[PDB]
Amino acid sequence: PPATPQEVQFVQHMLQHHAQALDLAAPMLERSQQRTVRSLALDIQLSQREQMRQMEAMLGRWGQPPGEPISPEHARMMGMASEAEVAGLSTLPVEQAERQFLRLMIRHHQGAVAMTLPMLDARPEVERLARQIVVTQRGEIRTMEGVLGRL
Ligand SMILES: [Cl-]
Repeated sequence: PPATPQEVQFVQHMLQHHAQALDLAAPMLERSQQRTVRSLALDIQLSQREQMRQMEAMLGRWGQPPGEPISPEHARMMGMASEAEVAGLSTLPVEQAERQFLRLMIRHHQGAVAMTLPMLDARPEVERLARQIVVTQRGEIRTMEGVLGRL
């Protein structure tokens, strides 16, 4: 049976949501001199990309396009960083940019969890993906909260 419109939209939106994690990590790898922050940024890039590859494959199998872009207001509700917030990671003094990176990525991951919980009650591969997203996001949030506390 084909993926439902809700399942298709969920994957389309999550693929774009995950992509932003890469935009947030890039300035840390460019600017931070903290091995702690750099290590964490790399790890999040790798975990988000693994899930993006799964989402891309799903959309390909379903013969569904990528979503239309998310609107700024709706991106904000999803916990995504605004245009300005992402730019701050490149323009703010580095120590402030590191803290902002963690705050933005935490809020980002909280939005991902909140988008995903309703999908736990779905087509098996979507349920599996949803569970993986929630587990991974929650692990990374806990690490980021620890790092933010130690900075
Ligand atoms: Cl990749």
